Amino acid sequence: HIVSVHRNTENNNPSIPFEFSPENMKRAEEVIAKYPPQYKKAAVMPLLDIGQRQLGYTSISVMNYVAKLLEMPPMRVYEVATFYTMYNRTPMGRYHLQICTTTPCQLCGSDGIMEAVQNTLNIKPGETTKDNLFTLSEVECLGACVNAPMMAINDDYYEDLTPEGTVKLLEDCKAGKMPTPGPENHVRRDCEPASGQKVLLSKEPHNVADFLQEGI
Amino acid sequence: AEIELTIDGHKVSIEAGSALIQACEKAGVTVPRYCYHDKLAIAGNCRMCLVDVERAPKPVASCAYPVAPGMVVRTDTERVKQARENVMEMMLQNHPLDCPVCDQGGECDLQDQSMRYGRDRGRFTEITGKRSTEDKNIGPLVKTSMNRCIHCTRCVRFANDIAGAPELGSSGRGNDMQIGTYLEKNLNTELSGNVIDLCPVGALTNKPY
Amino acid sequence: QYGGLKDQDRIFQNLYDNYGWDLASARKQGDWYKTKELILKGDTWIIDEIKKSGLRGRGGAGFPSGLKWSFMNPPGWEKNEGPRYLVVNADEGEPGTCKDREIMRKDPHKLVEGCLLAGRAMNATAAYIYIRGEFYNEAAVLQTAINEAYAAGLIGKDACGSGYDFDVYIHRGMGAYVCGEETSLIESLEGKAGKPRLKPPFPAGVGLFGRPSTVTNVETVAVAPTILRRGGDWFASFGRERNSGTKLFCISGNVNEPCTVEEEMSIPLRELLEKHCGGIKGGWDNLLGVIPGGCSVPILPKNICEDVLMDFDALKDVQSGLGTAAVIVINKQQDVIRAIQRFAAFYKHESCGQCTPCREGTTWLLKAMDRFRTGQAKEREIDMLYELTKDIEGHTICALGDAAAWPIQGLIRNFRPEMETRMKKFHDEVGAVSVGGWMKDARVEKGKVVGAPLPGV
Amino acid sequence: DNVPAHEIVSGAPAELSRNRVVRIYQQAKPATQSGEYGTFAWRLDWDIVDVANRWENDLIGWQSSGDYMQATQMKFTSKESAIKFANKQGWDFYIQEPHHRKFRVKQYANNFVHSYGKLKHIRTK
Amino acid sequence: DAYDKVDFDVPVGMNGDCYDRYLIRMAEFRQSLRIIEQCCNDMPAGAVKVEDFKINSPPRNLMKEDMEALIHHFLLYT
Amino acid sequence: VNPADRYLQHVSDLHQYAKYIMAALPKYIQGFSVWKDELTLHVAPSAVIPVTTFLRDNTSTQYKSIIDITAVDYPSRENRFEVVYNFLSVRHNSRIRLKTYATEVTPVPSIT
Amino acid sequence: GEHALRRYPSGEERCIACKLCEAICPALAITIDAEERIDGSRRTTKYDIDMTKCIYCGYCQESCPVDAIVETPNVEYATETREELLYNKEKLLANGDKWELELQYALDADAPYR
Amino acid sequence: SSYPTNDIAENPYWKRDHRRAYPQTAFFDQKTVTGLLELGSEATPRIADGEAGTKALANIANGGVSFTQALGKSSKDVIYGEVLTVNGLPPVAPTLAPKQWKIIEGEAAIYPKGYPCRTFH
Ligand SMILES: NC(=O)C1=CN([C@@H]2O[C@H](COP(=O)(O)OP(=O)(O)OC[C@H]3O[C@@H](n4cnc5c(N)ncnc54)[C@H](O)[C@@H]3O)[C@@H](O)[C@H]2O)C=CC1
Ligand SMILES: Cc1cc2nc3c(=O)[nH]c(=O)nc-3n(C[C@H](O)[C@H](O)[C@H](O)COP(=O)(O)O)c2cc1C
Ligand code: SF4
Ligand code: SF4
Ligand code: SF4
Ligand code: SF4
Ligand code: SF4
Ligand code: FES
Ligand code: FES
Repeated sequence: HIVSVHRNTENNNPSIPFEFSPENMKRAEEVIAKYPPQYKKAAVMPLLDIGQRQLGYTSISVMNYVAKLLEMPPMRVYEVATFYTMYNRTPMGRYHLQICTTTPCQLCGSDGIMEAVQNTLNIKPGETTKDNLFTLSEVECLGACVNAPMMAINDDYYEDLTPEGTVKLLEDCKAGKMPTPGPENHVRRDCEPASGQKVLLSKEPHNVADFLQEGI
Repeated sequence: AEIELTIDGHKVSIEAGSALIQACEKAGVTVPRYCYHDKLAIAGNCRMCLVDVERAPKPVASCAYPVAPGMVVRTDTERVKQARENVMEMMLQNHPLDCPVCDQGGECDLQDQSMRYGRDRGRFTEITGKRSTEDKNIGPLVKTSMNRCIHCTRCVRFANDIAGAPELGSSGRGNDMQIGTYLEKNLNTELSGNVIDLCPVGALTNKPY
Repeated sequence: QYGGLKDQDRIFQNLYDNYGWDLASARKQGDWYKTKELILKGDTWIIDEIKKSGLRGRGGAGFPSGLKWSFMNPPGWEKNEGPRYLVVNADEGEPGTCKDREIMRKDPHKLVEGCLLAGRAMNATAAYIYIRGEFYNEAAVLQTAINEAYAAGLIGKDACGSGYDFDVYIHRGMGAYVCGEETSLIESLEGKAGKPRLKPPFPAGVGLFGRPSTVTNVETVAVAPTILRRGGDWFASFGRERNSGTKLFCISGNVNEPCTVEEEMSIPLRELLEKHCGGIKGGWDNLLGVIPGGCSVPILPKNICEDVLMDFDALKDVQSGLGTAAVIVINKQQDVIRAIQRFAAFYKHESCGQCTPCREGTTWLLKAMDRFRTGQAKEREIDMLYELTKDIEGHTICALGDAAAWPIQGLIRNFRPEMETRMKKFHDEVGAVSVGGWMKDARVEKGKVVGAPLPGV
Repeated sequence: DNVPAHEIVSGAPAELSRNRVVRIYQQAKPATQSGEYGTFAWRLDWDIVDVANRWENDLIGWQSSGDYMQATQMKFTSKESAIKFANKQGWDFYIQEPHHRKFRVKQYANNFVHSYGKLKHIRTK
Repeated sequence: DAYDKVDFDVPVGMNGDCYDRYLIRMAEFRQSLRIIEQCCNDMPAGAVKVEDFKINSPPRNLMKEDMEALIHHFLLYT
Repeated sequence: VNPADRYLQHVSDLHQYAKYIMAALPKYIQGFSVWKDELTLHVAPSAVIPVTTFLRDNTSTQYKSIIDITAVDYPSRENRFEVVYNFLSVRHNSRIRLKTYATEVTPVPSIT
Repeated sequence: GEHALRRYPSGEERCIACKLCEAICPALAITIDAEERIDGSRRTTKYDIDMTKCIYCGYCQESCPVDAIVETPNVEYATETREELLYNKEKLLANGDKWELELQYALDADAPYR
Repeated sequence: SSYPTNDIAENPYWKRDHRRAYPQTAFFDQKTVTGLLELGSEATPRIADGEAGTKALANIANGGVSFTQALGKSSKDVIYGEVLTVNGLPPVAPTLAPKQWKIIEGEAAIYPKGYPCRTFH
């Protein structure tokens, strides 16, 4: 579901003060500059993203600070923050496991990936580890269906997965070290048939300039 | 200046740029609605007011379709009736069975237009049941039973535009979209009592009454 | 015969990333060679080359692109002061669609040059590229490339020295597939929840920030500079009439080697599959059906998909559409009803919840699909479900409702026997079911329903 | 103009035409509903009498009344017809002229008008 | 009603006096007994009230489970 | 099935019959109305005796039985009351309705 | 026969002051007042039936959506003065408590036909 | 319940909504019967096209022709076909369901021969 009500706790409470770090500030100036001067409320989404970067999650203090900064009524900021799912309104931890479970993913074993993650971490998809160190999430299409078994950690994609390989990825993450930045145990460079390239077998690309319309 | 069009055979003349529903009202043709109101911005989210215009392939929202010269409008086509039934069927799917206990009862637009345009019976018998919604405290004047909200945004439109009280709004997305303040805040304005009249269903109600 | 595109005829060589995306590599490809003279040429020439090309929006709409950009310029365009605007729909989210990701990651400069070229055609002052948020790394890639273009001076207040002003920005959406809709997109850019507006007014008359704006897919803009350079007639040569050019064809599902390639339009399915993706896992006998285009399009049956053609027209004739050419294949091992139920769950999660038909109908469709996946239903509820789809189809504010209704209708049209077999499995195996999944001893006790499976708890 | 007392052939009490005042009007558009079906007829009903309107029985708590017209209300198709009827009966009346909504042009596109200066308010939808 | 689906005769007097009317009533007794037997033998199955809940109230098992039926019941009785 | 459909041919017959009656007494019949199986003749108060005699007594009508007589108070009309006569023709198995109007001071001719 | 107001097995009243019984009653026998109970429930504060206006038609019982007002099979309640025939809430609840078992018999027998 | 009324998948209520397809009451005044006499009927027209037809309708709807003049101008064909019967006889008071009486005599009668009460079927 989507939780659409905020209940004040001692953490994540309006009285808690949230201010942008000076670097985050300068970045906020730079991002507000892009939109017209009168329409600077259009920058709420990037500003909320900056807040969720500085602090772990999108708290009510972050929402109100952004609302004050763009002189918007906090209710508009609340509508924005609750409308978009990439805004995380509860605190999580260091790594945020996001399994894609749309049909192309399942047709290639995202149930196996899901089981592997759930066996390694007893937690349910919504829950987080008692160490807070991992947080799982079932997610819709992440836009890399060419690699049907795939997953994301915080911002990086990890694709063409295997259950026996998803466990190994997990423990490498648990130790603290990141095994690979590349999406997979290297089997392809990210879009070509596993049998290797079938087209574009030329050492140098043809210039477009050889073909001219004569229109100039 | 004033332009000309035909609605259900009749001939009705209306100022250019007006909405089709204003033309229908002027011409004596009754169109059902929920989200449209004469004093509020046009919203077009209820989809109750659909009509057929010969130029468009699909039925058009009458509250938000601007009039044009020579337009031909039919409010009584079989497609229109089927459309109203479909819209009502969908509207009542998650509506609570609260009429004996709803204060609106006997003066509820959902009742009257379901009786006039909807089907005699229902098709929704799902073992998973209906959606339910938290109740929200917005002060000692306006009692809230948000299970009944049909999401017409009249309350939001009024509170924002007319009374200048922006604490009211819609949070969440899709099925879980809830009218409220997203946190405990009173609907604080001297005109608040009017959302009681604007809310077509019993979601917002006079509390001392 | 259609297909087998020549490597020299391929639009962008960088799909495979061997050459590189550096600005110097794009110069090697020939990008930005002639921008000065293209800008110098009158906007009418750009739009008229497009009209000669027969370009249609490959985001999936198919509305003729040349005419669409024409509406941006009304006769008295000069009178309406204020900034004209252009918007690019980088928010691909259609399940199965990965083409736009390849376009932005592999060939970033072509997009920015096409943005400037189309903006010249539409006299736009600035552009906004709206990227979905999970797309982080290629948002960085694109931003790097746009920085290079600024530093070179090819994009900016002085574009190639022509005296034509253009600014190009990146806006990131955050996890809302409805924002791909052009008007939801405009709203999200403005700083509200991405709830679509009603059309009319169309984006051209009233659009971004109240200003005349146009929303276009990334790859249709991307192909534009190459189209202008190589000429309209050459582009028309590929693909059949009214379906001309070469599109990206992401292929996913139960093929032996999933792929991403570009190919002539109007190629046959069988040839496309066996040549690019090593064929269906198990061979053509082992094919249940194919979804041409993303999840929004009705599924094709095995018998008819043998002879079907990949233009808009043939797929529309067999009662489907190209969409974003995101073919998904399902073999005989896989369950079709499970897939369609997952699509219904996707649309339930993706509805913005503004208009009552979509808002209350996607959840009904999910609730019905779960019971059909277990078989916990009567066989007349199939016809009921069909009518439930028709409740949504024509009555919503935007086409997300159409997309929600369609996959289920395709399922009913092609695989009703499968549903009937699974309902027999529920009846003999578990018990006799009434409408909506109730059973003989299904009752309400102390706050819950006991006595019945209740699919999708 | 007005029928005097004692040539009315109805047989009603004289007090009805002597010291009672009726009111003629059209019902107002209810604020609670958007329907307008009740607002076209011209009602005629009697203004209340102070002493005889309603009191509370001292046994079961009921609403006692001595005004025999408290529940009566006629419907007419038109204002002139109601006037003619009241005159023919000899009833003193008052006309309450109806109020209607002043027409204004409403455009959906007006919600998205570009603003050249500072935004006066954030529309939200 | 079902006076066309049933078989019965009509007694008619000739003198128009109290005695003929008595005979008529006494024979209408018999004809009524005949009709009652025919309806006892031919009572069909199906609904007993018109099946449009906009006219007649819905059965209470619908009224307590279905939204449309509850609305129609409310309005019909108010 | 729509229950009004069973009356279509009979409604046509009643129309033909009413046309004949109007043509026969153009001095008296101000109009008729037909609804399923009930035919109404509208006449002025002075026309009542002639029209009732014609109904009772013509060979093609023979409306021998008076069924009821009543008034309906329409306070919007200038003439408040409309007097209704129902007749029955046992000869032909047919009924007819005849209307007039009156006021609180103008009488109607008695048909006793 | 005579009228009685029913309870839930938990002993909470069933009448929720929906006043449909008041609206349908062809003799205008029923008089009802209501307001928010101290615990927030919608309940009646006055429910009278004038048993000398009632025509014992049973509409009030068909109308109530929670089966709160019912008509017992009791006919033996003749009184010596009229004031005993003006039932208030307390009397009608007492009748319900007293006749609940017989009411359950009649309900078990006829509920499928309502 | 009875099929197809109880169907969950093919009955739209407006297709079986008999209350609101009720027959309107058809009021015919002397002007309308006139118009029928001169200009004929929709089933069998006796009217010219163009402006001529509309102006004929207009001047009958204004009072140009009275009912008596209408009847006088009326030919033999129209009187016999459309006021009287094709044979020239007046129409008989219509009956919805004609009842043909039969008299039962003998053993099947209710009373024996003597009594002054007969059996009609
Ligand atoms: N690219 C993707 O990932 C996805 C795209 N789609 C595609 O979206 C399509 C439907 O999108 P819609 O917006 O409903 O399409 P549509 O048929 O309404 O066309 C959209 C465009 O039409 C233009 N237009 C049409 N008439 C116009 C006029 N008179 N004046 C100015 N502009 C006019 C508008 O500017 C607008 O941008 C489907 O065919 C579907 O395949 C749907 C799902 C995913
Ligand atoms: C729910 C929904 C999602 C959409 N997503 C996209 C999208 O991701 N990318 C896109 O180019 N068009 C998308 N569209 C369609 C665009 O809004 C628009 O109609 C058009 O296809 C884009 O312009 P173009 O294809 O002519 O270049 C979507 C439409 C809907 C209803
Ligand atoms: S809001 Fe209207 S329809 Fe809903 S329970 Fe109340 S009276 Fe009934
Ligand atoms: S509370 Fe009432 S006015 Fe507000 S959205 Fe819900 S139904 Fe509409
Ligand atoms: S159809 Fe669905 S996604 Fe589109 S506006 Fe309506 S509720 Fe939102
Ligand atoms: S039995 Fe009839 S009269 Fe008596 S209370 Fe019930 S509805 Fe009213
Ligand atoms: S109808 Fe039933 S529930 Fe409603 S007020 Fe009357 S007794 Fe109470
Ligand atoms: S199906 Fe998983 S990313 Fe597309
Ligand atoms: S009243 Fe027009 S769509 Fe709601």
